[PDB]
Amino acid sequence: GAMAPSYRVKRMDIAKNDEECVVNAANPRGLPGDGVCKAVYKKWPESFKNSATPVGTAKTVMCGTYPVIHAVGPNFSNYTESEGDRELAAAYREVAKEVTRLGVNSVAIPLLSTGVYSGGKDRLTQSLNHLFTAMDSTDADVVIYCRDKEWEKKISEAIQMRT
Ligand SMILES: [Cl-]
Ligand SMILES: [Cl-]
Ligand SMILES: [Cl-]
Repeated sequence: GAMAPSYRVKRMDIAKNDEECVVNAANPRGLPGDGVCKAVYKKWPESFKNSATPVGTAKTVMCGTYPVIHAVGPNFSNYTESEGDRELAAAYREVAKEVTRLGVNSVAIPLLSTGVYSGGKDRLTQSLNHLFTAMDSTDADVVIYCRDKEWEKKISEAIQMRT
């Protein structure tokens, strides 16, 4: 575990993270995809061997000794708000199980279902709150990655609010 488990946020490509493992915002089919998933495919392509997994689940595949946790959030274009919210919560609970199983002291994590799976809605708060619900009982240092300047400020404010 980390000596004083923390949350932090950085605005940069998660493929350049400084953590002991990475969470991919994966598709269910283990395809290269777009956005975070394509960056992860370019950096750790070996981790996409048998990475397909259903919505609401996470599947870890090692790239050398570096763990890539493929977490599949719902596409809100296809799910109802209610069923999508349940699958998004579930994907983050499966990430917390994997992070714990791996025994890492730190993890790089994107906000699931906030990009092309958002169904055209702002889901910063919804996705971040499910991230906290899952990860608060873990003792890994969590570093959240984002690309937008306004999102960086809002994520940082939300972390600081809990102290
Ligand atoms: Cl960058
Ligand atoms: Cl997404
Ligand atoms: Cl972002």
